[PDB]
Amino acid sequence: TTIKAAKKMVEREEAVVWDILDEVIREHPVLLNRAPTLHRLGIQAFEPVLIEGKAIQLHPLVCAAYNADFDGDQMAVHVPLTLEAQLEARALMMSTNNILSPANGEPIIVPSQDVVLGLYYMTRDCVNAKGEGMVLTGPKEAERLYR
Amino acid sequence: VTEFLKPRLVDIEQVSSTHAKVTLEPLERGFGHTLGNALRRILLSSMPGCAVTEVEIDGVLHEYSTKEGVQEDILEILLNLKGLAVRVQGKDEVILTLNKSGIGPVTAADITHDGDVEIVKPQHVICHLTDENASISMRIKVQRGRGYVPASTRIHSEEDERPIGRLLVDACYSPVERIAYNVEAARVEQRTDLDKLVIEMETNGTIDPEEAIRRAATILAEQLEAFVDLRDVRQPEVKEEKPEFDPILLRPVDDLELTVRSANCLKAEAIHYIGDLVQRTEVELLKTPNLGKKSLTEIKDVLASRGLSLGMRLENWPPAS
Amino acid sequence: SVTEFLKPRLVDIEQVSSTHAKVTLEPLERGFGHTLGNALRRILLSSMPGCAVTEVEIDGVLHEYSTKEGVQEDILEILLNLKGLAVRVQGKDEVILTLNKSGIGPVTAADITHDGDVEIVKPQHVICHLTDENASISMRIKVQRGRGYVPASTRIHSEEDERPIGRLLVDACYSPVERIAYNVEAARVEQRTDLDKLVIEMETNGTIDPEEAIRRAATILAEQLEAFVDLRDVR
Amino acid sequence: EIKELLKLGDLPTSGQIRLYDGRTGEQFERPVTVGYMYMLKLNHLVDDKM
Amino acid sequence: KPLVGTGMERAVAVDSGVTAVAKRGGVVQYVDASRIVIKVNEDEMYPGEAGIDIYNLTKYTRSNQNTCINQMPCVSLGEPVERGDVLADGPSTDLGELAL
Amino acid sequence: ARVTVQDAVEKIGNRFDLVLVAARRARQMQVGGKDPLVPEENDKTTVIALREIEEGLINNQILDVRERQEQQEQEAAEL
Ligand SMILES: [Mg+2]
Repeated sequence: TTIKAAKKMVEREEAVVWDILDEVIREHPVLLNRAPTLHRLGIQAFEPVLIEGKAIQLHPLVCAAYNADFDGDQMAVHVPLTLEAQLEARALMMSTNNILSPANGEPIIVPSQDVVLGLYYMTRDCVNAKGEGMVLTGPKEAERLYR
Repeated sequence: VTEFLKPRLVDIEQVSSTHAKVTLEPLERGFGHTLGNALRRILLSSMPGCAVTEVEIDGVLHEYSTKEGVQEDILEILLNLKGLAVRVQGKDEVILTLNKSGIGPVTAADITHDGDVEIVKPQHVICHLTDENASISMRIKVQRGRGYVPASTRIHSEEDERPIGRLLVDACYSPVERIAYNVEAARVEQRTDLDKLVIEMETNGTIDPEEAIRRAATILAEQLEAFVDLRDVRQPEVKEEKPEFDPILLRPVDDLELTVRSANCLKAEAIHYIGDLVQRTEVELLKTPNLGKKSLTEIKDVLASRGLSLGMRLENWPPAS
Repeated sequence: SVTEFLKPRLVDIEQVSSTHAKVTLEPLERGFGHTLGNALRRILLSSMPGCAVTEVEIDGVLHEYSTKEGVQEDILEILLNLKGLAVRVQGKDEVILTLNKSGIGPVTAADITHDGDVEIVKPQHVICHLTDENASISMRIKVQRGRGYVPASTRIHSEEDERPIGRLLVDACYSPVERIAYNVEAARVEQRTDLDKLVIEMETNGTIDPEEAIRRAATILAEQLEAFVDLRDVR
Repeated sequence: EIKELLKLGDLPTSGQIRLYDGRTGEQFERPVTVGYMYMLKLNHLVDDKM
Repeated sequence: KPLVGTGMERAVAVDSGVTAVAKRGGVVQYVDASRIVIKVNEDEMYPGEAGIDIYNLTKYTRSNQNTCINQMPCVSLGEPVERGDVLADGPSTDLGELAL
Repeated sequence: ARVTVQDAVEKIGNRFDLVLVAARRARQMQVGGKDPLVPEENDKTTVIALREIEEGLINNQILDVRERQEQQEQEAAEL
């Protein structure tokens, strides 16, 4: 009913506040920022999902644009706090709306080493292996036969 | 608590009526992975069904043949046959014929209709036929197998006899065509993470995807029945049998939180076991030397604080020593 | 037959040691070998009824970052050794044991005051070392049965259980199993080919019984299954 | 020298051992290397950074 | 103990003042988590006003980087020790060998 | 929910006027007391505003027309 009761409940962190926190971050994005900021991609917008821990889980395909390795880099988070701000972050500063670098038309979401190595191993064909020369109907049957 | 959690599904999407997306929430931190893996390994191979297993063309006796009357090679014919699903009754093996000519393409509806079998998709195109002068016929034998039989075991079964030069098709007795399970994080009021499972499956349409899920679950339950607690609870019966004398009495007096002084004083009277001391009123203590205030207080504290007291009348002692 | 195949059955719980045991599931038709092996391994590694120590109490020391004149090791080493100790309780779910020792020597599990339903899996497990004649240790050890694993931090519920300074909290790491390996091999059958017998070896704490733990894991998996079996839109 | 020390024990000489997946329970192809490495926890704990 | 060592660890742990070094080789008399009392051998003992040596191990105290520094005894009663040998492993040490 | 706004940029001239009209719609829906013309799915005002803009029935001209209409209604009620 008042601010004091809500503050006490938040401090106690009862089972009735976690769903409220999940609801308020249903579609409320935040801003992730790298410590040295070089270009527009130094600050991006992202929809947060709650995780139990003390660290910020980041998408692998954007850290490359962030030039942020995972050897102990620390990044900052900011809140829009305003309807105009939330709409702008969802419309302009969102990661999906920034896939081409402002410098060159090359896509800044180029895949990194792990995914490309996996795909290269998946596509690098040999001369002789299990099932060489058979016939498959569709990709689903191929995946079934492989798994 | 030794009491696990049971999931409650909240989404069974039946898009396209032949590809299902089921959810499961919530599970524990590691049950989703193992459940998805087991269900996938079951539905891939160990899932009984029916599919084409033998094919014989009346004019072609080899997988490689420049066959006229059709604009497709024999490989495409075998592929379309493998892609043809059919459900058969208790008869675990049945042949059918495809005696048909014409102008357009022969489909699954042109198969000789028999009450012993049932085609799932009559409109499923089989083979494009030449518009004129093309009277081709082929027989197809289906059986009730266990799962996928690749071209290796297939060519082995060929190597068995192959007396006529019988053609062959890749047998896929598993009714499901593809399946993929994915685990994600689900949150309870204060639980860290739980395995929310999402299974996207797609079958040959011969059975419902939820029906195949239920069948795989039942087959795994039947497999595990051998060791399901031997019962529901295996112990709906409790029985409390207790003698009058307590087992603490048989233990020595040295296990009662007593100092070395009190231990030596109690051993001075040759009272080793506790039962030899509970049957002795304190009148026989202050008369014993080296039993003053500290020793007596410590004894009366560390002896009667455990529920019993000092000095009682019993006869069942010592059983059995 | 082509359909309606058989079901496995336990035939041996032969143990090569007091803890390292081996079981043999047989027979399995095809593909069920690896499936059941991985399933049972994950169920055993995930959570099984354990009986590790949860709360300790020593009259002398007040906090785990202190010492005591008479004991060789430190309080933290004592807590580590107690966590490494295993015990089996049958009747109740939580119990309090008392350990009273004196004189120079290696104080091990055999020096504690046992009870009826309390069984020590190994008395040779060293706890500490008394390096002084006029030195004594009298301690209380709380052991409760749980499911899984919980650290000493998240287990707090109120602010009165820690008010007694002598009460110290150790992470409740209860897990009867420690390593579970499995392998399929050619099973001996009456007349057929390609049947998989699954040999499962388990290096455990020796507290739980191999057959009992296997049946409990099977029942847990089957309960999860049966919850998954009769699927229908219910909320 | 490392090869002969490994062959002294029953460990494989190639240093790469076949590994099984913890989730799927299947065999990892391309035998992965595995050994014992000495590691250090740096003085950059997260509890003083978040 | 680090498995793949360099041999130099056997010096950095003793050349520094982190562990308890033996000023005089003698026989162990009293082992305790707080103090260690050694009886000096007859030859190394001074011919007059001599006695036994005592090393007061430091317990958990705050360091200059908010880290714990503690010495743990690694000797047994009656075990003869030589001069310069390690008696108690300090923080991040194991039997007179650096273990980070 | 909403992941991409490219179609909104196709429907509106640019992104600045797009976000301006979306903010106006969000202010009208949250504190203005206006009902959403599209059935929501547990979404905030911004998401439903973007959805109604993408459906093509709400833009700057339509919002100005609605403002003029509510003004006319105010004056008609004042009579
Ligand atoms: Mg870096």
